[PDB]
Order: sequence, then structure tokens, then C-alpha cells
Amino acid sequence: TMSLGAENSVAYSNNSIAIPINFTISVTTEILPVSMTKTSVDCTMYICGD
Amino acid sequence: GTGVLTESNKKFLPFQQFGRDIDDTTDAVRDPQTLEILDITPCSFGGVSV
Ligand SMILES: *[C@@H]1O[C@H](CO)[C@@H](O[C@@H]2O[C@H](CO)[C@@H](O)[C@H](O)[C@H]2NC(C)=O)[C@H](O)[C@H]1NC(C)=O
Repeated sequence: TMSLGAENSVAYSNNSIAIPINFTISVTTEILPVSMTKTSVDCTMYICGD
Repeated sequence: GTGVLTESNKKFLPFQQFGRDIDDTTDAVRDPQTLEILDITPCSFGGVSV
């Protein structure tokens, strides 16, 4: 049976805040399709042909 | 068939008579009189646009 992720009790209380001391600049790659091959088919030559 | 017949570098085995593309399409032949292998390429076609 699959595990959805590590469990984490967030350390919440009504007067505690966590502030980041430091950072990392992250570069992430996203790929997106934009076009197909522009195929076109002659219906008479496909069906019959000569 | 109908096509532009041309000389070719293909080496059929001694019993083989036709050659086929991935898409079944016959793309070479052996002449039964002088046992050379000919490529078949289709006669030129395409849309005409004004
Ligand atoms: C079919 O006949 C031809 C003609 O005899 C054979 O081709 C060669 O023809 C030349 C003359 O132009 C002869 O000098 C050769 O001896 C012939 N034979 C060869 C092997 O070159 C052809 O080989 C014959 N094909 C078959 C499958 O029998």
C-alpha cells in the first residue's frame, strides 16, 4: 500500500513564529509542447492510388 | 506498382525477391532476368496552391 509522504506535525503554538535566516536561489526547468508535425494526406491517392 | 526505379546498395539474401519499409510499403525489388536490386521511390506529387 503506497505512502503519500513523510508525516509532519507543524510546530504550531499561538506565540511562536519561524523566520528564515537564509535562502537558496533555485532554477527549475519546465517543458511545454507548442506544435505538431504539419501532416497532410491526399484522400484520393490514399484510398485508390493510380 | 508505379514509381521511379533506381540502382541501390541493398543486399538481399539469395532467396529474397522484394524489400519492405517499416509501414509494409514495398521499397526495393530484384529484377528476375539480371539479378540487380532496384530501389522504388514514388513519382513526385503534392498540393497545388494559388
Ligand atoms: C537470363 O538471360 C541473360 C541473357 O543470356 C543472362 O545474362 C547474361 O547475358 C550475357 C550476354 O548479354 C551473357 O554473356 C552472360 O553469360 C549471361 N549470364 C550471366 C550470369 O551474366 C541472365 O544471367 C539470365 N538470368 C537467369 C536468372 O537465368
